[PDB]
Amino acid sequence: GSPEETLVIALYDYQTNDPQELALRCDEEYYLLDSSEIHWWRVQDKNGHEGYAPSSYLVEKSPN
Repeated sequence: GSPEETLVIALYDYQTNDPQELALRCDEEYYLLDSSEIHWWRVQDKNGHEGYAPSSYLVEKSPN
């Protein structure tokens, strides 16, 4: 139970001002797309919104 794609949780409320970054909410989670990364982790909201998200300000939820 861990197909490349997974979910993440934003530790802190990180608000952005660009369509490249995705607005994050504390306690909220998102759909992880690019995890192999080295640069910026892509995330997608259940609302169809996507953007970059600091991997440092979140943690892998990993479904059991």
